[PDB]
Amino acid sequence: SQRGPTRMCRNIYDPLLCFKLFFTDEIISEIVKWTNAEISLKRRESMTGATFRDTNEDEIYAFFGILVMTAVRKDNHMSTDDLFDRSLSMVYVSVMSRDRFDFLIRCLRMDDKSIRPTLRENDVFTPVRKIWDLFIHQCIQNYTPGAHLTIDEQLLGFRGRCPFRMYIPNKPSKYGIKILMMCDSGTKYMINGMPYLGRGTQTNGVPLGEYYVKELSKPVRGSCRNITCDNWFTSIPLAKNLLQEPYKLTIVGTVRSNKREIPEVLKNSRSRPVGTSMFCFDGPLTLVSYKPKPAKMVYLLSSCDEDASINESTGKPQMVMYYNQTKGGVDTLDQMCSVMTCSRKTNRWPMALLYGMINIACINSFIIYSHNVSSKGEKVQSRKKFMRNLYMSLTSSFMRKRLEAPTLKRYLRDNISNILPNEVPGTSDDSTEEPVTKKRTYCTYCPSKIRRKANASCKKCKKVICREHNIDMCQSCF
Amino acid sequence: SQRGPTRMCRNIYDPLLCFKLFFTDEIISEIVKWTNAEISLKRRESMTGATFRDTNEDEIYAFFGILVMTAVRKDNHMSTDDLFDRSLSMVYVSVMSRDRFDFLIRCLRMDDKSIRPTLRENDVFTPVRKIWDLFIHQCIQNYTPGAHLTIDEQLLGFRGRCPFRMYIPNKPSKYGIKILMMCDSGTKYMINGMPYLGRGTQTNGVPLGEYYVKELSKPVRGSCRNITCDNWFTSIPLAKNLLQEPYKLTIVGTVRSNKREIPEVLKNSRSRPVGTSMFCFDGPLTLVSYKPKPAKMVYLLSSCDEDASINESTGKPQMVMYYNQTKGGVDTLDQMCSVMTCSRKTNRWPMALLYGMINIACINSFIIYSHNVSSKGEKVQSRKKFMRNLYMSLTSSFMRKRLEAPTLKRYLRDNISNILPNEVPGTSDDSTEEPVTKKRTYCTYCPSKIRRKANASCKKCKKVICREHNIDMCQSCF
DNA sequence: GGCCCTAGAAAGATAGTCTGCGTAAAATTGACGCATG
DNA sequence: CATGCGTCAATTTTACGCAGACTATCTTTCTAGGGTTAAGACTGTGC
DNA sequence: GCACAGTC
DNA sequence: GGCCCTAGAAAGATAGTCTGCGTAA
DNA sequence: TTACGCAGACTATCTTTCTAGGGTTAAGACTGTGC
DNA sequence: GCACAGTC
Ligand SMILES: [Ca+2]
Ligand SMILES: [Ca+2]
Ligand SMILES: [Ca+2]
Ligand SMILES: [Ca+2]
Ligand SMILES: [Zn+2]
Ligand SMILES: [Zn+2]
Ligand SMILES: [Zn+2]
Ligand SMILES: [Zn+2]
Repeated sequence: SQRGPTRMCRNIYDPLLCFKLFFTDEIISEIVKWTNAEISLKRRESMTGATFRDTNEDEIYAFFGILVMTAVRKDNHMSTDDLFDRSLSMVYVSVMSRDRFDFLIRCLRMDDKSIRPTLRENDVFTPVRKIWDLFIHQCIQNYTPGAHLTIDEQLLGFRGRCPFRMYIPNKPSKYGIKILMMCDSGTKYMINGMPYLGRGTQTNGVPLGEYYVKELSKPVRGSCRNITCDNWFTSIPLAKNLLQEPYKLTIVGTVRSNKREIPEVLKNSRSRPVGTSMFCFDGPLTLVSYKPKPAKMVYLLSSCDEDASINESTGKPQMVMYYNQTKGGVDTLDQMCSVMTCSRKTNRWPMALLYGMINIACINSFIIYSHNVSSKGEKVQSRKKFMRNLYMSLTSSFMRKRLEAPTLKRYLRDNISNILPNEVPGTSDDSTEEPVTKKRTYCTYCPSKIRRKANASCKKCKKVICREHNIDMCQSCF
Repeated sequence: SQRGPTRMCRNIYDPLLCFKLFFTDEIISEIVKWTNAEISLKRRESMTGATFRDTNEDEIYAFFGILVMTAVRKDNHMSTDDLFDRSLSMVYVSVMSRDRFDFLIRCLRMDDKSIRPTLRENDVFTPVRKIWDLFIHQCIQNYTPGAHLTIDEQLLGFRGRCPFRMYIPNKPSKYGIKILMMCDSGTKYMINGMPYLGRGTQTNGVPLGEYYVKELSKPVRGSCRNITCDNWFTSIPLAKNLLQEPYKLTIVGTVRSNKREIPEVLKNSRSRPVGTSMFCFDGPLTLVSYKPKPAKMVYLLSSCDEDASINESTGKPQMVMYYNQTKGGVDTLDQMCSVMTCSRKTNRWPMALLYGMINIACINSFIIYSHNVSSKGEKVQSRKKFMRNLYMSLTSSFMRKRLEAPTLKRYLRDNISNILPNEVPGTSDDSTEEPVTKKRTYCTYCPSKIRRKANASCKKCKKVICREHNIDMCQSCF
């Protein structure tokens, strides 16, 4: 059935359309509506001004563009009051002011507060639920997974208050929001996923290991693909349940040594030499264990990947070798995210989810992009370049309108005019001059607060001056 | 004797000098001459050019300036081939090119290769050692310690080859060079420290826990201070043997539950109600244990002469309260370092040590600086501004000389000219005479038929002129 | 609502700076005729 | 042609009122992040 | 029949 | 060198561009 | 009063190693209790 | 008188 982006999004060769595939217009439109609803409350009558207006689609895309660049650079835990510090960079200030950015980041909302009282008792995830579901839906519809899938967990660090955040001791960040997800091995496309949501998890009888494998697998349950799992999800009853009609999937993964189903023959005695392995069968399933170290034993379960052999080049059972090759399907995605991620400090947990969705979209967008382009036969650029182009495609239309203000400073105006593509169908000069070519109004060496107009410029440095200081040439020129 | 900078570094209000106190000429001179020795071995006749040149002190300081800014901007990754990408920023570009930076950093050496081969069987740390000892020496000499000191260890991440590389679980970074360290409490000034250097460390009878506390505390050995330390070091024989003619220091810290030092009355945790505590006296010193949780007990040792009882505001024994306040003296230093660290990927372990020394010099310089400024009675700026000022003080002389080349591009010339604080005219205080009095009264460039009043005096020749002929400057002046 | 601890960033507000435009007083400054040589 | 005096309404240069948009910097609240006596949630076995 | 200690 | 895996930066080298001074048309 | 060589510094981009970083069967090195 | 398994 092949692997790759589906027919619907196949002939796309640029980073913005590949991004819109995951976000869509419905998500951006919902963000704009609810954000405005919130902004309208946080506007006491002292706040009338440019920085405290409302939002639209162009601004939200530009905002995302800033988050995309934030991920490219490592400035994601850097103060916003430094990011927008001119002289270090004109990259962020050219899109919007630091105050507009701060106001908006505090006001983005993904839901309708008026209906919370009928949702919150049943769904602790309410404030991000509509967006999450639309997002995951897009992910599934844009791509056809290959032969092997990997299921594992991802933690979005977040130490603020959150009803379902949980501690995990062995992670880089230990106290955030747990998300379970499925990715295809070898490509790292995120296919599916869902929040853990604490102690809700209303499974019925089914333990969580099995429950989540069966739910995450839903899109692909009608055909045969493999599943690589952790020991949190791998078990004997799951290996057998997945082979019943409603699922055609099979499973490979390690198991815990304390499970009841493992025979004593595969347990670690001290008479068993180091480096040996043994196989036994539980019917259709093959259970294998081996001891790489004098006091350590590892167990693996493999269902449809049947038969048994040892790879003489390493001495390892072939089943573990297979496992080692597919087990990285989900953590590789996380590794790509930690290298290029935009996740900022915040005291509102639904933002943790929004930042996570932006990072996932950037990876999935890249995968589709890369695939479509290499299929066409053109060279594919790295993620770093994809992201730089994504930045411009998301912010250019906003910067273009920002320029309409007759009073948009000068240095902002000059930088925007030389950042934009200038993809104008037929633009040309009339007399070698730029289409704006305006002189500054005020005197270079005078305080701006006095608004003293400059009627002349310095021949030797082309600066605007007032007669009180100079007329033909400036005092700084000589 | 109080706490604070010593007599020699008592009145420094300039950040650059505060930095130089921990490097001095001996470290810079050794680095630059050994680096030149290395550069000459990396040349090929085909490489003759401006990039592959010998270093000098100004470049080395500028180079450290880049590393200081690197820490401010968190550019500890970020390929240098991106950091020096004009249009994102000119902050590094204006100091040196990316290829000069890559060549220079690659060639830095802190030692003499012709001597090393006869030193290496005795000291595995040879390639760093000379600089290291100079560095620590200055760290000890400046800044008198306070009444509370803390001893713990820090790990310099490094996964490359290193003979004494250590793996430590439960860390931010699993592998690296372990540094034993002593820091002042309250003010996190790094006083002393030393590499672990492998299992070959030779001690005589004394365990390492005990050994390191005695060596780290040497410079304060004859004064009474209260050392707070981890359970890797805390023990009865350490506590008993630090209150003798030599060594007059006390120890406070947690202990392991398996030491046969702890009586069975404390080593219980079964009949004891949760939240209660018990303690006893062994002699000069005391041991307390308490049971914060129904399945967990903690033991603490104090060799201070005290019975501090229980703090009623929490119910915790006062020894615990004390411990919690001073235990953070070393890890807080590591936290400050990781928030603004200058470190880069490298395959040469001595660089890991150099990067470590840069971060410590930056924090210790800040502490001396902060102290002197608040003592004077002036406001102290945060570390972020301190680092920005340090950057300019280290890179300015270099940039000033870089401008000497007639061919130093145009954008480099302009970005450098507008960042240098002293790029000013030799401006006078006043001007004795310009209009003079009434020399002509008519324009000397005007016909007798016009009799135009001369409304101006030539700026550079004081001639009687009409603005039409001589705008401000005369035609004979320019 | 959520283990001890810290440094420093977001949360949230207030006072100030950099750009454009328009009009009216102020600011000249460029001819205007009366002499000398 | 080179100078000289005292006159004016053209010219130009301020002064500042009509704002709009963006920015530096302050205090207070509270996450990000090191650290271990310290944090969840799960499965499967002893009393 | 409970609540008890071992791993993500 | 010294667990499994990957993605992407640093090693390390090559070919090319932006800048002024001396040549005159 | 505008073009061309010549030499000096800086710049983009390529391919081959091999560390930063994510895991979990996996990584040290010290201290005190098993035969 | 030797070899093993618990915490940074
Ligand atoms: Ca702000
Ligand atoms: Ca896992
Ligand atoms: Ca390079
Ligand atoms: Ca410690
Ligand atoms: Zn002026
Ligand atoms: Zn000028
Ligand atoms: Zn004239
Ligand atoms: Zn003149």
